[PDB]
Amino acid sequence: TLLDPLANALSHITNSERVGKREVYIKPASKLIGEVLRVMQKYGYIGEFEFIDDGRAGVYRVQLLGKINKAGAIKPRFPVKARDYERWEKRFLPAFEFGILIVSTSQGVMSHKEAREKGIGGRLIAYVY
Amino acid sequence: ARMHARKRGKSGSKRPPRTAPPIWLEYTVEDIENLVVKLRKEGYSTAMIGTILRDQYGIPTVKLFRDPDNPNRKLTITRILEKHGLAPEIPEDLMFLIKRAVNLRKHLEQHPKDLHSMRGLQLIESKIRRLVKYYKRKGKLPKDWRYDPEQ
Amino acid sequence: PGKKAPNGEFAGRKLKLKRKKFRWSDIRYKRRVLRLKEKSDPLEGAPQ
Amino acid sequence: RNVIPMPRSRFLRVKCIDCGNEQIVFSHPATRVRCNVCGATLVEPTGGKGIIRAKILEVLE
Amino acid sequence: EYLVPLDQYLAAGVHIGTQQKTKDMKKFIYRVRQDGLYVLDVRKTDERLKVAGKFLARFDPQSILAVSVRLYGQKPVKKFGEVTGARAIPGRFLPGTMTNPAVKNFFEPDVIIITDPRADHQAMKEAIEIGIPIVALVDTENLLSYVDLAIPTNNKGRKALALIYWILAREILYNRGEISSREEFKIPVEEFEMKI
Amino acid sequence: LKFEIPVCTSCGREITPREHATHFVCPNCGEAIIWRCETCRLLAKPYKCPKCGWEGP
Amino acid sequence: SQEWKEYAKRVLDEWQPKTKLGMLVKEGQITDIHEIFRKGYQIKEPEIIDVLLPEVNARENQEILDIALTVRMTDSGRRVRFRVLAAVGNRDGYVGLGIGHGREVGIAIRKAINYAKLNIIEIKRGCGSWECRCRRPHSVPFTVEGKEGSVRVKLIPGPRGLGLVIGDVGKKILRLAGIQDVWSQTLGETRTTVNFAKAVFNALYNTNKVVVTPEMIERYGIVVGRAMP
Amino acid sequence: GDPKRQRKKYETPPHPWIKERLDRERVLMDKYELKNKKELWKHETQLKNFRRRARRLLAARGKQAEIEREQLLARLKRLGLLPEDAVLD
RNA sequence: GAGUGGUGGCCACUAUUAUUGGGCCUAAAGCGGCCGUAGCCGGGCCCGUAAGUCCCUGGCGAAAUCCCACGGCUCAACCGUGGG
RNA sequence: CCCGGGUAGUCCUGGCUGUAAAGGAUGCGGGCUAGGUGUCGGGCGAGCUUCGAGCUCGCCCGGUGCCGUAGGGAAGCCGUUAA
Ligand SMILES: [Mg+2]
Ligand SMILES: [Mg+2]
Ligand SMILES: [Mg+2]
Ligand SMILES: [Mg+2]
Ligand SMILES: [Mg+2]
Ligand SMILES: [Mg+2]
Ligand SMILES: [Mg+2]
Ligand SMILES: [Mg+2]
Ligand SMILES: [Mg+2]
Ligand SMILES: [Mg+2]
Ligand SMILES: [Mg+2]
Ligand SMILES: [Mg+2]
Ligand SMILES: [Mg+2]
Ligand SMILES: [Mg+2]
Ligand SMILES: [Mg+2]
Ligand SMILES: [Mg+2]
Ligand SMILES: [Zn+2]
Ligand SMILES: [Zn+2]
Ligand SMILES: [Zn+2]
Ligand SMILES: [Zn+2]
Repeated sequence: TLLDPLANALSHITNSERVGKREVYIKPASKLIGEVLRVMQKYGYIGEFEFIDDGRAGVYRVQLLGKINKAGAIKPRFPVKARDYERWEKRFLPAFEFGILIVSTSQGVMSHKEAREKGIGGRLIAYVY
Repeated sequence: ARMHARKRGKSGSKRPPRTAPPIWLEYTVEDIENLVVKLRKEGYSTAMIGTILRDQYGIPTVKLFRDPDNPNRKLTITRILEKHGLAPEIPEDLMFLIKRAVNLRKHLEQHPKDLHSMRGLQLIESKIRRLVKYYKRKGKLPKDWRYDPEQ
Repeated sequence: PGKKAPNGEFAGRKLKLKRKKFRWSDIRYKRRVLRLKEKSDPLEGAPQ
Repeated sequence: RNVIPMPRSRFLRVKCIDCGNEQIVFSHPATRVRCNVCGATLVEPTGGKGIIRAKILEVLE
Repeated sequence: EYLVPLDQYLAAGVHIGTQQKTKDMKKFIYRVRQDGLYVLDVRKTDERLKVAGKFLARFDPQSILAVSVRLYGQKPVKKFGEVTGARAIPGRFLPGTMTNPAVKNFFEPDVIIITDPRADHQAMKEAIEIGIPIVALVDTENLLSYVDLAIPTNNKGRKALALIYWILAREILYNRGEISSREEFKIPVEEFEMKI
Repeated sequence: LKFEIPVCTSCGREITPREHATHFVCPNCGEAIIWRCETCRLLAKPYKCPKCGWEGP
Repeated sequence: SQEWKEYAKRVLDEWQPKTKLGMLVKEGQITDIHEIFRKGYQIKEPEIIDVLLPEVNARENQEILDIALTVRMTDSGRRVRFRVLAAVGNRDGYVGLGIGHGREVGIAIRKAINYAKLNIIEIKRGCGSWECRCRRPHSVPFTVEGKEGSVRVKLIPGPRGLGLVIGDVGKKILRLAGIQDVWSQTLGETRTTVNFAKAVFNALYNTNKVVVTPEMIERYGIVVGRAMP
Repeated sequence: GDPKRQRKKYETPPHPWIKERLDRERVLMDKYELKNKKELWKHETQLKNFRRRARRLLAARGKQAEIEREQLLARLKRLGLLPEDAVLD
């Protein structure tokens, strides 16, 4: 059965970008997926996106630009402290500032660079590069 | 997929997204409640009442009208019946499954060698136990209520 | 075969049990812990 | 596009041949549809779309 | 309006497709007849012919190559090469013609015209490896893989191929300035088609 | 100064040194240069001219 | 460098080109090595590389990776054939790998060297290590992967002065390409030299498949082709 | 547990017979007139330690890191291995 | 090189114990098939709580042992003063 | 091994035994990733018709086969019925 809407969205995106699709539809929407999409758009990985209302949980429509090498979810959502971002970067990313880790903190969802600037930790939920 | 047969049927209803009742619908809420009570007194099941309303009176699902008493929730057939004391004591699907199991058991008394039909009985009783556990958790059944075929 | 299991966040006990269970299939580990060589060695662990 | 599911059935306004009454019915009934006044049959159920024996006036939205 | 009257197109049988179809060809399909046979849209054919006529006129005349394995297309490509000065290879395509410098007739063009991607698979395969633009005539059955400019038409009939190549030759001549008007081209269409 | 790496017209990605890409002037206008990468050619992705707006393989 | 200038001049005049690209090079319309890549040309004449990259003929810019002899069985005995795997490069930004066969060793070596030139590629270099951020093209700019047969190779950026932490075949191939420091991880059968070399070659080639932004070019000091001081 | 045991201050090669390494070390030994290989190895280890301290401090941050960074630079240029205006790189 | 060899043990080699990070058509390896209890994993929105989780700050986790700079034995090994 | 005979067994009723190359040598649930072409069940549209629960063509859903793109693999090969 369905267990993780967020993982399906990122796997769908990375599958679609490899065959040059220009847009995708994320089927079960949620606030968390919206936040992740906002963060991804801020750094220029995706184009514009919009929310479409059906009688069910709603759909997301996303424009792709062919600027993503890989995107995935992190399970389990490990907790991370404010000064331990380096080893996770080595575990998931290819260079010392290549891509972003997405962190859920008590102040919202943000990339690990902003969180390190604010000096706070949280839970890792995804990576994009 | 299906619970036991693992097939992947997709047939079902495709309800369009709408909030307010359509303009061409002319009945009011009170007329709908009267119709529901009348049909229930005719002896129909909850699922059948909605079918009759849709087919003959041109009323799509009654879940288009706000509940006049409680503004926070929409109106459903079971709530309408509860407001007048005609609600079933046992949830309808559990009652239907139990009724199916009783009829099958008296068949297997005359046909002890029908092993392929017996597996159907086992699956039916598994469904019954799942449902009774769920209903006990939510408080729709007394905690001492038990399903015994020997009854 | 599906994804390797268990992967859940609160599944430490089962994961540890699985790893302990399948470590006995390793002959080097089994001989060391049960001390099988010492039981049959005519030199009784001496080098000479 | 077709992301939002849309039904293929319709609600119809029909007129009874005998009584002259007008009703609104469903195009895919699962029961026999009869006039609310005279009781005559209006639509016969089938595997899919029903068979209409009355006069069609309008196809509602 | 049109290069030739639509009656001439229909008489030549350009619009007639086959019993099969492809997803990427549906942008050109007009409708499907009651016998299960698909029909092409003629206006798209005319527009693409005009565009292709403009496109081919910018190349050096002798660096254009046209090929045809099918019997009905051998005469039209030969006549087309004779009129426009482009090289034409009818019949069997010798493997290694464009990839093996030791062959006696080694030749590297700048643009190639494919009569049928299915039949001329060897020529297309060799043209892919040298990175030149590809112009092809496509029917309802073909795919558009590795095709840079597509001309929707029936590519199996005799009169159809004759008419298509006649039109294309006239368009090239007009665009490159060797004739001052369309009507000046005094060569009958029947001279492009194989007899008997 | 350095040299600029060509970019596919359809997908916008860079062209690798030894792939089966192609480039040609715009058939309709003849003023712009269209580049097609190997993947776009294989999958028959449509392209659109930046000057005249004419589109499609 | 003076010797190779006159060598290229000497080769250019007495050469009769047979292909379109050879004609372009002979007429002087193409003058730099980087102009023959990324546009789908076919490369079939070795003299092109000799004119454009003369220093690949230096004895110090060539490497004989391996030599083997294989047997075909016939009713009149065993027929022996030689397989030679070789590689060339300019130690700056270009590298090629090749295989040649022959009845005797010298013929196989000549053919292998010849085929290496035709398979020439250019790569990207930089510095992307966490513990060395110097913007100088001494390593791979980011982690890359390649594979061939059963062999999988992963290349990881390293600090300056570390050395080449990889097997000897990888050492030679990376040295011919102009890389000084790297970390690596492998899976599969590395004792199969041909697959190991091809996997390293593919890993180097894949540096062109990673999407990048103008900021990353400045941050990692990415260089394509020659360093150009 | 176990009490302290004093450890060697140099590291031996991973493989005793590599032709290129032997040639390079022979050149160094002949030029600077050392007695035995271990002496040479000692100096090599020193170099490595310096590098290993520089690699660790580049990727660090905080208050102690700055102190150790300036201490490393001061010690290195006190020995005469660096000019007065050198930086960590 | 005042050392250099032999035998036995542990780690590495080894992604041959695999959380990071392995396998199960034909090479070792998917129960003959299914139902289901504990366990593990679990759809969308709103309100509350603050156990997990994150940040700040008090009291602790002896000395010796480890890392760094300076100082004393000729330098060093060793020892002392400070910072971790 | 081939030929002429032949007991148990093979068949029915009530129990026990629980084994096969019991093999798709491929555990089960969910999301996504080019196409082409047969056939079985239901539904929808159009055209014929001897008016048949009939015939032909197109589309949707679910089963059951073959060829094949990206990708995968030591290869044989698998490839929306995924390995
Ligand atoms: Mg013989
Ligand atoms: Mg392979
Ligand atoms: Mg003790
Ligand atoms: Mg060993
Ligand atoms: Mg293994
Ligand atoms: Mg099984
Ligand atoms: Mg089995
Ligand atoms: Mg949930
Ligand atoms: Mg708490
Ligand atoms: Mg202490
Ligand atoms: Mg002193
Ligand atoms: Mg001192
Ligand atoms: Mg002390
Ligand atoms: Mg069987
Ligand atoms: Mg199917
Ligand atoms: Mg296949
Ligand atoms: Zn009536
Ligand atoms: Zn592209
Ligand atoms: Zn244009
Ligand atoms: Zn560096």
